[PDB]
Amino acid sequence: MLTLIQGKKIVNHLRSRLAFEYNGQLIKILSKNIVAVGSLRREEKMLNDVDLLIIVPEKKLLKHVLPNIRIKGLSFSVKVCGERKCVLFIEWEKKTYQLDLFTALAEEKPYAIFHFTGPVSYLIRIRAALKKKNYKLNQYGLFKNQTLVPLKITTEKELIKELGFTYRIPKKRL
Repeated sequence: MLTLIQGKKIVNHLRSRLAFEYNGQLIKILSKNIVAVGSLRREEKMLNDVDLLIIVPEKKLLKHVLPNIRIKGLSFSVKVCGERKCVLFIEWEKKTYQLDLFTALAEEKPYAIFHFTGPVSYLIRIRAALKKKNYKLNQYGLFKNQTLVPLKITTEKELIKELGFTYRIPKKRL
């Protein structure tokens, strides 16, 4: 549908035009909390849809960016995807595409980026892998016998060593 260039051009502008409506007020967001997922992180050439990751550093703003969040006067449709995911239908050049954005906590930063950069297949392969050790890896942390355990990392390469795994690339899969 869209090429690597397209998705890059839009997101580049879109991450500088993004904002959210808090308490009725308008609050712009900075690209610092906006990462382009999909062909951009998978190093592909032509995607089918564009994914986007937005991290929030507050235990408030994390859920207050959820009510109203969007661009300034554009053609989009805000719908709910799954349980916690969100999807928007934007229109460009008289065409309509699907935008899937994901908002998470700063503490989940390494967990989320890794999750969205690697192949789902590998992720489960890792899920069970951890269960075998009596561990459940979720986006909110690590569950040990129903006991949630927090993380002590914030880097993509720190998370892998903290987990005891090697960094993988979607390009090769698993």
